This record gives sequence, structure tokens and C-alpha cells, in this order.
Amino acid sequence: AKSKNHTNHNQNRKAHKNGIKKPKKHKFMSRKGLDPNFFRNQKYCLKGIQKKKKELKLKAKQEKNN
Amino acid sequence: AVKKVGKIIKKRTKKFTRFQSNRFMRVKPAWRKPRGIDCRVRRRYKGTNLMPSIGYGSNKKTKFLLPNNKYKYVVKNKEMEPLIMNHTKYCVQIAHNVSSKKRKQIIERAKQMNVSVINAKARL
Amino acid sequence: GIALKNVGRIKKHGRKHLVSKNPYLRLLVKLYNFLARRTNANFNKIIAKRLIMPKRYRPPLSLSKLQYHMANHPNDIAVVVGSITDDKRLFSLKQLKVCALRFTETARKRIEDAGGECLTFDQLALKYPTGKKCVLLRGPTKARTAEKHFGKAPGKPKSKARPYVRSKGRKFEKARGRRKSRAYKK
Amino acid sequence: ATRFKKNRKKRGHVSAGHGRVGKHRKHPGGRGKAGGLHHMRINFDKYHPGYFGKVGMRHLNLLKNRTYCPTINVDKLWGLLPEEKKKEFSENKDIAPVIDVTRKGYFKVLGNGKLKHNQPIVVKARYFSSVAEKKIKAVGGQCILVA
Amino acid sequence: VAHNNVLPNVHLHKWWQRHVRVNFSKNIKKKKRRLLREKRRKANGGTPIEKLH
RNA sequence: UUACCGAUACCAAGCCAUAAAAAGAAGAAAAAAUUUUUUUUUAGAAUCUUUUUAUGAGUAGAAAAUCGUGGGGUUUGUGUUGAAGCGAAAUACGUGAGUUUUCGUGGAACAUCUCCCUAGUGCAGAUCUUGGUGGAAGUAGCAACUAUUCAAAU
RNA sequence: AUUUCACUCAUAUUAAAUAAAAUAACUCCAAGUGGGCCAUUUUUGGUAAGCAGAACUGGCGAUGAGGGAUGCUCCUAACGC
RNA sequence: CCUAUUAGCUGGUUAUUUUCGAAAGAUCUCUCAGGAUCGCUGGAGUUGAUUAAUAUAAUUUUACCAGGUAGAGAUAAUGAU
RNA sequence: AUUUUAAAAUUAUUUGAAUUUUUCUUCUUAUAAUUUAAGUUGUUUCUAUACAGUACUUUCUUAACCCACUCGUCUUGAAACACGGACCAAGGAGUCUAGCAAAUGUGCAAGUGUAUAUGAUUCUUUAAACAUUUUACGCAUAAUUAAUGUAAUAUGUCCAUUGUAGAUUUGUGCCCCACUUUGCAUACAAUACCGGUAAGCAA
RNA sequence: UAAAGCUAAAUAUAUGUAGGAGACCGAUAGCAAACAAGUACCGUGAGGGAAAGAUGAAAUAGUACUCAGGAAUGAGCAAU
Repeated sequence: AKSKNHTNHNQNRKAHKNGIKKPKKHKFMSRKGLDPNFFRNQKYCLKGIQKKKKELKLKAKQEKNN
Repeated sequence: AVKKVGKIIKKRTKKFTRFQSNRFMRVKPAWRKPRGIDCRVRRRYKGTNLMPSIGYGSNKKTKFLLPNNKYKYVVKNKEMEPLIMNHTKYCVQIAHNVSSKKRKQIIERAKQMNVSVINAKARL
Repeated sequence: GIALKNVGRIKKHGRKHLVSKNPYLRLLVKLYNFLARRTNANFNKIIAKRLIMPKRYRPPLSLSKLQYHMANHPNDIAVVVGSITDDKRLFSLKQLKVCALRFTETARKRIEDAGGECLTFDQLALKYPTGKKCVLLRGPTKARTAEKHFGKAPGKPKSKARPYVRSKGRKFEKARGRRKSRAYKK
Repeated sequence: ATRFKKNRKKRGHVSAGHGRVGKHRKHPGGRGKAGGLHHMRINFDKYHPGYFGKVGMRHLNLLKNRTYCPTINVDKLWGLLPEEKKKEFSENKDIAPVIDVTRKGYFKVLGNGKLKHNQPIVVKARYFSSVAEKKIKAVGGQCILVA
Repeated sequence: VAHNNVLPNVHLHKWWQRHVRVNFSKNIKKKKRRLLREKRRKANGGTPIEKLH
């Protein structure tokens, strides 16, 4: 029995019935494997700034908590 | 045609009959929704056993009340206590499985209660 | 006809009634929804909505997390829609004022020994109907195991879905498409 | 509870809720899991990737009774004992509890958790972990072997 | 099989109507055992049936 | 070029249902007789009550509210002054499955819709099966083996 | 490049217009479906076909109402009473 | 008797009303009358709106992009002629 | 029965003024009613002075103008010159079990279930209910690697990892918005830490 | 500490029999069979295998008597 080998009819209407879906567009994009030896430095940067901020936080907390 | 009587406004009469219940004895007059494929009634052809729908329902402000402007209520043996207050709103009908003695006492009580009865002359 | 999406009938999503057929809770929601309708405070509206949620979305909240989250301000009362579970992983507890639906005898004894008091929603309504000095909390909704099978299909690239398996031996779903040696991986 | 079934709502519907054009046929795809690697392979490859193939050496008669070892993290240790004894132990700076976890029915002690600073505890278990031992000895506690 | 379900593992492929046997008689068998052991000890002149282990 | 007729489309109004919306957990009115009697009501059920707007098509397909059937606990009745059923029917109710009634026949049981539990539970069909009855029809047909007739008895 | 501070960039119509734009977004469970066809326009093979095969769109199927005498697809127009 | 064997195939598959409401593509298939799969649909539930905004739009405009179809050619290439 | 009220207009007074220059000219100060306000109210008859009728409401049968192709089915396409159906009454088909998952409701909750089984002046109904001396097991609390096995910050402190938003919250300008305070849940990330495999070192 | 042997209980019963029960079926149902059932009947045989319950309180109330017809049966004023 001969069978229709292809069609693309009604496909666009089916697509637009639910509306063309958009990606969620989140804010941050992961750095799992992007250009290392730069984020390698950046992680140490973040660790250092966090360490300074948190040690100052603990110093203030102690000098206010006696 | 819609029938208008006093305040009760009825939109339809002629209780609907099943499609093809004319030329087929085995099909009883009780209505059903024919499923079919090319079953005419589902297609709603011009003028052929039109089917019931929600739109024919009467107004709930007057829906269940009887031409007596009064809802009907069944009674069996002595259950007239809940009828004393609403005698202007509920009419009473004797249940068909009531003997002559009990029906006589019920009719006696109801007549002096001043509440109408539908089948007053039942089995007498 | 008209050119209207969904033929011009507004459709919401959510519970329209409490399927929970429990007289005390039915009475309680009759109270809070009335409070929300009369007042203009979002607190009552939110708590009335939250008393309608299914059993899987009023989750237990542990004493440790509750105390940790009140550690910032000590004078307020917590309101949690679900029940609060006692945690044996905690050592000591300090003066906590809570309001939940159900409890656990161990948690009740622990909190009474701590010196707080278990406020039920009736007491909450009688005392603080405007939501004053009350902070609203809820336990982890999605941490339940059935969510581990959700998300991307297990077998999707970079998917983290637990697959349904009879056990976790060395012959149950560990060979093909999960290690580079046997065909591809993930 | 039979009238609650879905079928009791489709008595007058010809197809009984199982389709008209497709029709309802006995075992359409094939009996059981028959579609492996021939025509149902997309479902297996999408939901149970590692189902096929065998990996690993062979344990002949495992006898699971040998390597049975329930696990307890190091933080739950205080929660094991009653809270009043917890209060008295916390109060006194001269007495420390001894928890022979074999009595409760536990064998190994694992290092997950956060103990209470400056309080020694004696622990007796068939096995220990290095991090658990480090945590225990960091607060004056002692790990005691038992068998 | 249909999408995201566990792989079926039913060991019913052979005849099993031939071997199904439920136990309605649990409680009455318990009562019968009670009566039998009570009679056994009663007939023994009061000496306890149990033995030291 | 005007005038016209012409839709289950359009407009205005009424009613139904769905969805949304605004809002809600305790007091005397009128009429008729003649100040006093009579006459009708005097309402508060949240999966509810009042009100507003919009919309209203559907096979395969899904969900909700529903209406019935054989039983079962539970409440409360009917039954020799005749129940169950059945035939005809109803100024009868619903929108509709159906319910409820009157008359006749009948001669011993019947329902629960107060809430619920359960199921061998709802039919037009499957060259469905069993049992019965049609038209076709007082028609085809009652044809081989040569052939019977009269009088009487019974 | 990051963090914390400065300062402040129409926001009173809203960094163009217009929007019965939140009837959205997401997650879960599941049935049917998986032979199509006609129409204006474009177009492949064949002389052509109510043929075989594609393309953007609309219908039919899944759908009746008025008209084309009549018609599964044409025109008007989609249906509570 | 095994056995009510198996059958991707034919026929059938019983009460109402309301609400929502399709596909006949695409990948693989000892697959082409079937099936799994997403795509289309319903039900459920959650976060955000209820503040004529912001996300959002089969929309247009302002700016800025990319193409080589019709058309035009034979003196601009190639091939003709 | 606490918007059939307010005003809105009209009449008849009064108030000051005005202007298009006055009998529907306008703007209110104060008064009493009208309704064009604030969804149709009144008048006269008849039914009719009767207890079933020729009237009145309704069922049925006949006719009349208009319309209407045998249903069910597979099918792109059914009324078909596609197939089953002479007729009637009764019976007649998504059920049951094991296992899993999801949704919902309920109890309990870091525990849960009391299994086989045990005791009882329970022993028509009772083949059900009741009850279970200080680790029985399943499922869960911790994962991971073929595997010997190994096993979640780390003792500065009963703080409990860090961001961007984000519900609430305490207050300043008992009901909005902008300012600091807490930051649920979650979403997108970042960090550490455990097993595994790499790589460097390696007693 | 094999190549010899014995033994009650705890356990199973779609057989036969004898008791007792039921949210089971109610005469096309329920076992094939509620009754004269593994009977009538079919096949030379292995074998196959049905249909058929209800007067009435009491038939110790089962249709007496008259007329008409051969009798069936019918009618009565006759009769349960």
C-alpha cells in the first residue's frame, strides 16, 4: 500500500496552538567548563573577599557580644 | 410553543421522545442521547427530533412550584408536623401505598389544618 | 462567535474547595477565610490559602530549622501550616513560640520543657488576627523523594533524576549508557 | 467499591474509552518487555539507560549476613540518650556518657554532624571512621574499640 | 510497557490457580491449638507441659 | 439608480447553565372589615444566600453533578379497608435519565433520598444465544409403479 | 572580573505604538492520535486526469444555520431557550 | 483432554447533563493495517496577577543586519547560439 | 429592614447674580411636594354570581402550510448499487488478583507496620474485636566503587556554607507607595565535603 | 564420621461421609441435574447428553343436576 512519504502541513498551527515557548532566561550561567585558568583565579578571588568580609563580621560580632 | 400561565413561565411541553422510536417497537419512548456517527440527531439537521439541552430549564425562582403556586410534598402516615408553618407554600399528597383508614385520618387532619390535597378521592 | 482565548471564560488554577472532609479543619477554614474576606491583611489570606493545600505541601518543619530561623528576632511567634517534627540531632532549645496544626509528643515535651507554649490556630486568631509579630514559615516542599523522579528524564544529558529500580545492586541499571566502557555514557 | 470506577461512566459510548479508530486489541506491542533492542528501545534508552549489559565480578554466595553493618552519624549520638541525662551530663563538667551502641543495635559510627564544643564522650562501636574519630577526639572524647 | 514505570517483574508466568491457597482458618486454627494444648496439660495431672531449655 | 424580501449571524429585552466578580457567620409591612379582629409573610442553609458581567458547537477523549438496579448495616414506616408487579392514563414535576399519582387487574410482602458500604447493576444491534410469533400463504404442493365401476351391510 | 560604598538614570502615561497582556509560568498523571483530503496561490512527473508528489494559509474531517435547484470542502456565517 | 491455546485482523462494547477538547507530523522499528517516542489534549496541584504594570504578543514602527527567487542580461565570466 | 437615599429635573416661594436680554434664560441661599427621577401603573368589563358544560387547562386522533434519505458500523469519503439487522421478551461484555508508581484523604512521625504467633470467666451472632515484660524483621534514616572496602565542613561555636531575587516581619515618612530590618519555600548559581576515576607526589 | 534401619507432633485435602454456617444464586440463574438425572435421547464406539417447579386454606371443597348433541364440549334458572 502506497504511503505518503512526508508532510509538514498543520505543523505551524500545532506549534502556535500552545504559543511559541520561550526559554526561561535565568540570570547566572554555569562555569563548569568555560575557559579555565581564569575562573581558577576567580574562585580564589571570591574565597579571599568572603574570608575578609566574614572575619570582619566575626570581629564585629565578638566586639558587640562581649 | 412556550406556555404562559400566571407567573410560572414554562418554555417547553411535549416530553421528548427517543429518535427512531416511531418505526421500531423495541426502542421505547424514553429519551436517550444517540451516539452514532452519521446519526442525524447529533448533526442537528433541519427539523428532526430536536434534542434536549440545558437552555430549556425554567427559572429557579419559579422552577419546582406546581400550578397551585405551591411545592408538593409527600406524606405517608402522620408526618404532618413539619407542614404547620408553611401551609401557604407546601401542598400535601398521600403516598399511593396508604390504606383507606390511614388516608381517611390524614385527609381529616389536613382539611382542618387548611392545606390542599392532590389525590383527595383516592380509593374511595 | 467571538475571537477570545478559551471562549472568554476566566480559568484559574488551584483548589476551589477543601476536599479534606474533616469537621474541625472545615470549621477552621470557615474562620480564616472569613477573616481574610473581612480584613484586608494578606496574612489571613495566605494562611487561609495554605490551610487548603494538599498533604504533600504542608510539610513537617524541624525544631532545629525553626529555632535557626527565629534566631534573628526572638520576640515573634512562628506560624507554620503543617506539623512540626522533633529532631534528635539538636542538643538544646531556647524559648520558642510556635503555631502549627499537629505536633509529636516528643516535640511537645521538648518545647514545654524549653518553656514556650504550643499555640493552636484558634489561639492565634484570638490573639493576633492582624498577623502582628508573627512570621510565616513552611518546611521544604520539594525535598520529598517523589520529586527525585521529576525534572529531565533519567537518561537525559546532564539529568539528575532517580530512576525507578527494584534495588541498587551491581546488576540493576549500571552498565549501558552510564559508563564509557559500555557504549556511551549519560 | 465498583461504581467509582472510570468504566461506569462510559456505558453508552461504544468505544468504552479505549478508542475507535485504533480499536482496543489484545497485546498490541507485544507480551511483556518484548520490545527490547528492536522497536521499544527508545523507552528503555530514555528511562532506564543502564538496563542492558552486565558489569562486575561475581560473588558466588553473598551470605549478606556477614557484611551487615547499620550506620549512625556522629551528631545523633547525644539524641540517642534521654534528654534528662543529656541535661545532667551537660550540667556537670566531670561526668561523661558512655554509649555502647551495640546495645541499641548500631555498629559503625560515621562522621556527619556537629557535636557540642568542650564536652567529652566515650563511644564503643565495632567500627569507626577517620573523620568521626577526628571529631570525637577534637572535643576530648575517646573512641573505644569493642567486639 | 508504558513510559515511566518500574520494569515489570511478575513471576506469574506459569500456572498458579493450581497452587493458590489462602488461609481463612487462621483464628479458628489458633483456637483449636489452644484447646488441644489446654487439654494436654489438664490431662497431665497439673505438671507443666513446657520444658526447661 | 432607489425600494425592497431575506439567517440558529447582529442589536435590545427576558430565562437557563458555566466561569469570574461585588458582598454577607437580626427588624414589622400592607390590605380588608370595624381604634379592635382577620388575612399573607417576618428570610441567615458557605460545594449556601443576594446581586453584576461575560460566554454558550463538537467525533475520538477526560472530568463533575447526577438518576436508577440486586443486596447490606444504619434511621422510620407502609401492609386483607390488598403490598410487589402489570395495562391505560395524569391541568403532575424535571431539561433528562426518571420520580410521584389515578383507574382496572392482583392476592402477600414492600422502601428508605436520613448518611454510608458493596456488586455477576442499566442494551437495538454482535450472520449474539435461548423461547415464542409473523408476512411470504390458504400459496408452492399432495405426479413414478396403466384403472377402477355398481348394489348392499356396517 | 568580583564585593561594598558613593551619586543618580523618563517612572506624575509608564526609555516607541497597541494590547479581555497573569485565561500566565511550572511540575505531575493519563487517553486518543500516529492511513488523510479539498480549496486560492507556487510548483515536480506525466499529454492529461476527480492522477501521482510537495509548499505558506484556511477549511473538511470533528459542523449544523441562509444561499449556489440539487452537492463532505463554494459564498455569508459558526449554533444555550 | 492439553485449552477458555495464540491471533499486530473483522464485528460488537448498555443512563443523562454540563465543562474543556484533538491528530492524521517528525525519529527508530524483519516496520508500512502495528508499536515506543516526543508534538497536539484533559485532569490535578503549586509559584506569580489581581496595583489599567512588568514578564508576555503568529502585531506594527525606529534603527541595524543576512540572502541571490522572480525580473534583467548575452558586448560581464561559462556554455551555447 | 441602615444608596429606591443623595442629588437629577418640575412646580410653587425665597437668595444673590448673570447673561446670549427673558413666559422651557441660567447658576444656588433656604422650604414643601411631584417624577421626566429610582425597570407598568390605573380604570371598566368578562370569566361570574358556577361546582363540570360546548366555557376553561391538558391528552389523543385526524387533517392543513414548511421541512425531513434506514439505522449501527469501518472509513478522507455512508442513505447508498458498501456490510448486519423479519419481529418480540429475557440473558450479554474494561472484572479479579500480585506488584509498582502517581493523585487524593487519614494516623503517626525519625520512626513506622504489629507477622507468623502468643492470653482471655470473648467463645449464638464471635471465621471479630480486644491485648503484646526494657533490639524479630521489612521499608527509612548515607552514599558510592567491579572489589578487598571507604564513608559528608570541623571544634573555631548549641555559629546551624555564600550569593541574586523572593513570602512574610519590626519601624520611618488603624487603611497605599518609597526608605532600613528579618530572607520562608523555591528558582538560578557559587562554594566547600564523601566515595570513584584521572594527574602530581609518594615509605 | 557416609555407603544398614525405625519413629508421634507441629503440616493437606476440587474424594467419600456426617454435621454447621453465609453482605452467594433464586428456575435461561444456581452443579449437567430444585422434578422419575447422569434419566429420555443420539452415535455400531471411544463418547455426547437435555426440557420439564407454583390450583387451591382445605380437593376428607377437583366440577354433582337439567337441556342440546354420538361424544367431545356448550348453555342454564343448576352447582364448589
